[PDB]
Amino acid sequence: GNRGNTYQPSRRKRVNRHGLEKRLSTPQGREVLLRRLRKGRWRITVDSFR
Amino acid sequence: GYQPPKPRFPLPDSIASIVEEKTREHRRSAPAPPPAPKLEPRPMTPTSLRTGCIATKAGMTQEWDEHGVRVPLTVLWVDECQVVGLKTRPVHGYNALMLGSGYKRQKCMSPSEAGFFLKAGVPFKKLVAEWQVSEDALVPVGTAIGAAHYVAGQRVDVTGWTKWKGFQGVMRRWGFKGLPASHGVSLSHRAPGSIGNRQDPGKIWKGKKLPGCMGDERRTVHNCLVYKVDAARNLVYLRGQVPGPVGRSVFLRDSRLASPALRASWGLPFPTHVPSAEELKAAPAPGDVSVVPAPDGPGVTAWR
Amino acid sequence: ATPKKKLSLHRRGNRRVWYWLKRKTEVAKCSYCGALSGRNQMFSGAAGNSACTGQCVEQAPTPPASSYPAE
Amino acid sequence: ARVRVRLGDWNRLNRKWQHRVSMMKTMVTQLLEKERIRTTLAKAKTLQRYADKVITLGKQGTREAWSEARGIVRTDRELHKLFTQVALRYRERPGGFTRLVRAGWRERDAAPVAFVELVDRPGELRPANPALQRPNPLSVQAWIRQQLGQPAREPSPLLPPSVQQYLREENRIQQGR
RNA sequence: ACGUCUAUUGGACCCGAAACCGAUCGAUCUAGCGACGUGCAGGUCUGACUUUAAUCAGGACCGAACCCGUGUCUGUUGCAAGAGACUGGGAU
RNA sequence: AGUCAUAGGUAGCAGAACGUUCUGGAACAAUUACGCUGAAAACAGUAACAGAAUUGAAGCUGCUAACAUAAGUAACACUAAAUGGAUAACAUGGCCGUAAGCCCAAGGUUUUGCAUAACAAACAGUGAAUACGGUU
RNA sequence: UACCGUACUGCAAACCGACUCAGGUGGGCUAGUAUAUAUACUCAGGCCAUAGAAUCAACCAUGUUAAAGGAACUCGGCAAAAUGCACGCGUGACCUCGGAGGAAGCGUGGCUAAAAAGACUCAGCAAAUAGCCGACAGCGACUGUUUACCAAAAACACAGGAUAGU
RNA sequence: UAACUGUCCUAAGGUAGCGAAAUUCCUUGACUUGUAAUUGGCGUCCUGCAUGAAUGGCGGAACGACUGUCGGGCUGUCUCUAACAUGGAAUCUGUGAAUUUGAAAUCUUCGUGCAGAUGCGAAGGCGCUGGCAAGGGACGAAGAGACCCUAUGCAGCUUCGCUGG
RNA sequence: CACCUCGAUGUCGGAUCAUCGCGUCCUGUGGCUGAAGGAGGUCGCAAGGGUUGGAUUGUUCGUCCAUUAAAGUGGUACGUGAUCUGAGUUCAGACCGUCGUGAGACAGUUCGGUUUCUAUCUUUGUCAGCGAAAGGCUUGUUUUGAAACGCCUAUGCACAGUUAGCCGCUGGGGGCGAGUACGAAAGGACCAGACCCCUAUAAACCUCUGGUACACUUGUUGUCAUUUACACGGCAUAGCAAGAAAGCUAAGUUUUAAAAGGCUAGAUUGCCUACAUUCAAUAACACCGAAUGACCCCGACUUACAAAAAGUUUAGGACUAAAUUUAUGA
Ligand SMILES: [Mg+2]
Ligand SMILES: [Mg+2]
Ligand SMILES: [Mg+2]
Ligand SMILES: [Mg+2]
Ligand SMILES: [Mg+2]
Ligand SMILES: [Mg+2]
Ligand SMILES: [Mg+2]
Ligand SMILES: [Mg+2]
Ligand SMILES: [Mg+2]
Ligand SMILES: [Mg+2]
Ligand SMILES: [Mg+2]
Ligand SMILES: [Mg+2]
Ligand SMILES: [Mg+2]
Ligand SMILES: [Mg+2]
Ligand SMILES: [Mg+2]
Ligand SMILES: [Mg+2]
Ligand SMILES: [Mg+2]
Ligand SMILES: [Mg+2]
Ligand SMILES: [Mg+2]
Ligand SMILES: [Mg+2]
Ligand SMILES: [Mg+2]
Ligand SMILES: [Mg+2]
Ligand SMILES: [Mg+2]
Ligand SMILES: [Mg+2]
Ligand SMILES: [Mg+2]
Ligand SMILES: [Mg+2]
Ligand SMILES: [Mg+2]
Ligand SMILES: [Mg+2]
Ligand SMILES: [Mg+2]
Ligand SMILES: [Mg+2]
Ligand SMILES: [Mg+2]
Ligand SMILES: [Mg+2]
Ligand SMILES: [Mg+2]
Ligand SMILES: [Mg+2]
Ligand SMILES: [Mg+2]
Ligand SMILES: [Zn+2]
Repeated sequence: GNRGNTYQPSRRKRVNRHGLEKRLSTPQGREVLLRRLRKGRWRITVDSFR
Repeated sequence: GYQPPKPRFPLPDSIASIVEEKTREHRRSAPAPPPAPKLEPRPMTPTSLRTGCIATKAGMTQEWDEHGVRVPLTVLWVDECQVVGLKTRPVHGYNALMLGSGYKRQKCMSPSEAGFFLKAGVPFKKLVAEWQVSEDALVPVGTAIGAAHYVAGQRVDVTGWTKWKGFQGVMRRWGFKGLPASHGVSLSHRAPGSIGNRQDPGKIWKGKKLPGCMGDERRTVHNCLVYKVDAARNLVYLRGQVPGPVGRSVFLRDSRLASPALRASWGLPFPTHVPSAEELKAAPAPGDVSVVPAPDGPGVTAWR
Repeated sequence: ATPKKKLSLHRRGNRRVWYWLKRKTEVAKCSYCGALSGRNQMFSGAAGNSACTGQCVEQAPTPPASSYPAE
Repeated sequence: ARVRVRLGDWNRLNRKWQHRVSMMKTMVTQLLEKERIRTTLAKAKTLQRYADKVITLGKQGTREAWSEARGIVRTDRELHKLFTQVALRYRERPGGFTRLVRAGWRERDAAPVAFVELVDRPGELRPANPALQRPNPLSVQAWIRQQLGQPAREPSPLLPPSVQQYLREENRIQQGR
């Protein structure tokens, strides 16, 4: 068994885990977003776009 | 492959006059070289050494003796072997006969070596060698040393240069045994094994057997019999093997290993085979075959 | 199986003797076009020589032959 | 590991033997289609030996020779050329139908390169030598070839006058059956 | 009082743990569960149903797709931070 | 300014100095320096008197950066196989053919097309019209 | 009768592994000899670009053949070699009567014959694919599960049984 | 031999059926077979250092990539290796690392020495530099943890260690 | 004892290959012998080279199978993992027994359980490169101290000390000698001095006998091509099977004395019209070969009394020249 390939990509799972709405659904996710804002990150979440 | 040769300080502080006069009176007072030997048949002194021969290996063949046993016979050929140079005890430090064999054209030889043959008055040989000989065995320059120098039943010591095989490992060069083919041995089936013995020796010995380019080595086969001599065609028929490939020249001599000084009652002509009636002999022309001698030996099938 | 110290500039130069190339003692030069090559090799226009003017071969007359062209 | 050069045998050319024979068949077909091809020295020497074997097989002109060449030689446009133009061209030549001229090294791998071409053709690079050399009957060679059993072996036209008196006959035509 | 040297409290001459306590993020690797869907060539044996008949069962057998990794060899800054070859085990 | 006495040192203790950056005393390098030496050392050759220190480095398997050594060494061996003066269109030969062919999905997100070097990415290209997949 | 997808790649040089990584990656379609998607050659189609060039080093890896022997090698026949297939005969103990069992062991095979038969070959399961067999014990009833990266086992589980609580 | 009786602390001193056995120190247990030769198996026997109905005792069919042994066949495992095939290696061209490294211009033996010296002493040797090979040394390199000891050391686990609602 | 290495360093085995000492098992030998020579016991010298099988144990310990002349004991970090194994001494899983309240311990028995490293330089084997000269000739001579000529040796090349240094180094057994000298008698030698057989070890060779032989010959299966399912061709391990020559090789064939034999350097002596290109990229073919007054290579033809390595031949490549041969009787 060769390791190293733990990242199996999937857009549904990526948006459903680290998206905006699961971050906003819980209070501590909202303080995660708030300290992302206080640090000054250009990308707030993995699914943000314009 | 030489040491740094000579500092050679030139200034002698004017003692050079004494050394130059000493050298002039030293060369002029040395004895005149002894006359040309001019050899006819001579007596057999027991402690007397004979010359050798440069013979060419021509391959191996099959013959059966009158008793009915097959003998492995190699055949050698004497390629116009002559005496080219001579060394003796008064003018040189030793007493030797210089032999030449084969032939080469003038354009195929170096000018430094062709000059030696042109001064000697002999044809251009392809191989030059020498043998230590006794005082009564000095045969003059230009004398042929053919197959008739040797006799049937004589034992000779043939010297040859082995076949080239290239670089080989210790399995066939030194005959070492390796490691088993299938018992867990990892990549070491033809390894030499242990070479040193740890910190206490701390080094590999100066005579260690390790893989190398074996081949072209001067190996001598001692005490081999002579089964047949063809004097007209210069062929000698040794029994057994001769080191070297076919076409390479080998050296022959009377066997000093079997040396009781009697030469085992072999009928050896001492200076060489001094030929009587050298006239009436043809040059390379429409000649034919001649007669040969052979030894017999007793009781090859004495019992079962 | 590993160097124990660092090789010096003198020792490195001595070790690198096998890497050097021997100079060639002969060259075949075309007098016209100034080309240079070995004496056993064609170096005219059929081989690589963009400077060839054909003067390298000074005579080539062969008009007569007769055969069946297979068509 | 078997010794091929140094013990006269075929080159290996870095290939398995079936690939090697197929590559030589392709190259001999290419050599007779375009009469001068350029390749590396080892393939060039192997091509020269194979060309001598194939050209002699075409020179026999027999049905078994045609059958053997049919598998050896691929094109079929050039099987005709080998059996007709090449056979008539070298009908009296005792071997040596091909010359080799070295041409330097190639850019991709610095391999030595040789030009291999058929001799005795319009467009060759050196004048050929005649395959036969008519003998003077007043010289030593002719008398050695009379005392010893040697044929005359003179240069000849394609149909000599020794068949002219048979072919002139109107009763030896059979009308073409 | 200033200056210098010690002393105490502070991280207190500098660098270095294994740690302990909280509250963030992780079952896209992996373990279990849950919902929906899909797949299991070719044969062999046994039991049952119906037979003018294009049905079922066995944690059955041999064996591809597929899942796993027994032994040996290679590889050991390797092709690979666990792989390859040949034998293997399961395959309603 | 002549006689005497002392001067081996680790841990440690004491005394005298050199150098770096900045500041106060109005301003000590606008137009440079460059006779190559001097001093016991630290060093000096662009003040001096005082003061404030993130003030002196071969020595912490220290950190960062650059450059060597091994060394033009190892490697460029899983496979079908290439040849003709071209990674050729043509010809010859070979390999897979339940794949090494074809159609999609997930994922990637322009990786896709054009010039016998070239000045070409700066330019192009994805069309729902069969009741195609989704959205329900 | 709108909106979104439509290029290219998709067992891979374009995804997941730091790489142009020998690893991992789901579903579907398919021709002949022929007969199964196995095996050998081939159709449609695709490929022979990512180091090349010759040659006889030693040695290493992977194989072919080997006289006379044959486990004598070795901790241990480990590794190799060997049986390997369809039609017939046959076919032990022990046994939960199911099995052991394809037990063991011996015949018969391609090619021509509108056909009672034959030819010659050293060889006719002719090339490729398809079990080594038998006996004495030990442990575990069995099929399974187990330490991803040195242990797949006598360890775990299992149907069943006993006990205790409810 | 101790079957039945005599004794002492004592919950009680281990049944038909087991045993040098996964487990028995003596050990090559005496016994038969096994081989020409057997300390590792098989079947008996008893002298159980340190066996035994729920730590389940007594064996069985079938099953096992489990373990120890015997026969047949088979063959380079071997006696004892040889030739050949493919691919590396070796030659050339092109691309092109890393481990390691106080500085090196680094000989041998004996002695000495932080106790095994390329470097110190005595004696001797050595034109110089490489390619291709073999690895005895450089206490080769690769991990500041293989094992032992220590810490005001940690961590998890256990218990008739201590304290807690 | 704890002096040396815990910024971790293979030992308690054999497989291959070694070197040294002698406290000698044999072979070579001398004394005392309660010495019939044999066969023994010691004791004195001598380390040249020889000490083999395998069945059983993880055993280096040990036997006992039966052969030899014998089945030596040690230093070798009780030699030897940057050569090999890991069978046993370091773990991690599990079972059985002992001890323990238990986590656990056992040097008690068991089954299973990663051996990394591309050689810098120190050795060692072997194959190679570099280590220049021209000195003065008053030139022995010449004119138009410069130019070559003549000398001593300087390099190069060849043969190379009754010549340094170094390596290897010469093994045995049984017969014949001798049915023997001896010896009541059974029982049987010293001498190896030489001859005959074997067997090692070492060095070669392919002549024999075999093995292998992948562009050789024969037979054959499937399949794809095949306007003939005639011949030929591809693939299936060279598809398979059989038989082959060269070359290599051993299981084959020769030789293994005092000293023999090899390797490196070399006083000398002799010679010199020697800048080193081509014939295929690994001459190892080939320097003890050839380059056209050349059979060196390659091709062609013939050979079953070569199942193929020789013979003819300048056809092709090693270029080359004319006013008597595009040319050797190659
Ligand atoms: Mg897998
Ligand atoms: Mg990652
Ligand atoms: Mg390994
Ligand atoms: Mg090879
Ligand atoms: Mg093939
Ligand atoms: Mg104060
Ligand atoms: Mg989560
Ligand atoms: Mg399987
Ligand atoms: Mg099975
Ligand atoms: Mg002082
Ligand atoms: Mg003092
Ligand atoms: Mg100021
Ligand atoms: Mg500081
Ligand atoms: Mg290179
Ligand atoms: Mg091409
Ligand atoms: Mg997509
Ligand atoms: Mg794949
Ligand atoms: Mg990776
Ligand atoms: Mg890949
Ligand atoms: Mg195919
Ligand atoms: Mg390629
Ligand atoms: Mg046999
Ligand atoms: Mg078959
Ligand atoms: Mg099953
Ligand atoms: Mg199972
Ligand atoms: Mg290769
Ligand atoms: Mg010492
Ligand atoms: Mg060397
Ligand atoms: Mg080397
Ligand atoms: Mg404490
Ligand atoms: Mg022969
Ligand atoms: Mg042949
Ligand atoms: Mg094909
Ligand atoms: Mg060989
Ligand atoms: Mg010619
Ligand atoms: Zn030109």
